[PDB]
Amino acid sequence: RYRKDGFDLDLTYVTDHVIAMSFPSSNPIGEVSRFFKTKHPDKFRIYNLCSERGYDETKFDNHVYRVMIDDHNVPTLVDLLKFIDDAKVWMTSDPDHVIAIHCKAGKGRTGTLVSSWLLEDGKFDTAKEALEYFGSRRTDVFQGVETASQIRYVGYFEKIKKNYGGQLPPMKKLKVTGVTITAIQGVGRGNGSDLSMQIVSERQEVLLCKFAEGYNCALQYDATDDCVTCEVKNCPVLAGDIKVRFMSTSKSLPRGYDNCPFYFWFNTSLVEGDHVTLKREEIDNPHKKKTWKIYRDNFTVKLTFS
Repeated sequence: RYRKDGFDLDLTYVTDHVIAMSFPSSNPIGEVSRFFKTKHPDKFRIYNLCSERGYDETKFDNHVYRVMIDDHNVPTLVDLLKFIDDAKVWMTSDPDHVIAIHCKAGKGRTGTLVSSWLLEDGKFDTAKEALEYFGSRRTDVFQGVETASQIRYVGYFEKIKKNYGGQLPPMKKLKVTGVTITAIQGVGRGNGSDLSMQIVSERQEVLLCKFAEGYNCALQYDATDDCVTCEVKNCPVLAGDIKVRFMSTSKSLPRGYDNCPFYFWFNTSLVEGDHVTLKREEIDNPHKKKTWKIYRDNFTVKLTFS
């Protein structure tokens, strides 16, 4: 909460030249507008991260760069890298240039980008430390952002800079052929029969599996091992950023974010070998401690690929 000089904004200097803030709305817009004309005349660039809301960009002299991000989701890796390219040019061409980033609460989407920016600028060596740092300033890696996928996408940026020269890795395309869920008991009906899995690529559903009925799958429940294994059929070739959503017909599995019990993003080119396994803290929704009597410590989701 910034107070000085007549302004009263939800607005924070993450560094002297990096600002995190809330939605400039109608923080009232004319005041956010006044603040920048007053404190940073001609030296600001605003990044609106909301896929869902825009505003009068003219209150900021039309220096607003848009990144379309869903609430509780992530930018495309491409948009993330474009953002970093754009912020870098602007930051490095004038010592007085300042960037300000927001969507709604200046929390999860916002932390995904400033944390990446902090890595690009060399303040931190690792995603975890940039994340903990934005956490300090805007309330632990989960102070930094809201979701595990948001954490993975900062990890993705780190790995791009360290292993791939600051550019996108070689292209890999996948098909999902299997899904495996451990510690199934207590999750829904506890045997996988209430679940279905949706694969989303470029905002389109690209495959739906329904476990009990064998809709694009075959379900196998093993109670000895407290797990379910599902053969996945008819997966189209996947490429880029993929979101995998699990839904449930069951009354006692709550929906967390994104209107489903649990979900996750990954990028097909950053997958290693034949599979990706996610621990509980690495899945979106089970990562929240209020759900740990449902998703126990050995709850995992594995996708198998070919």
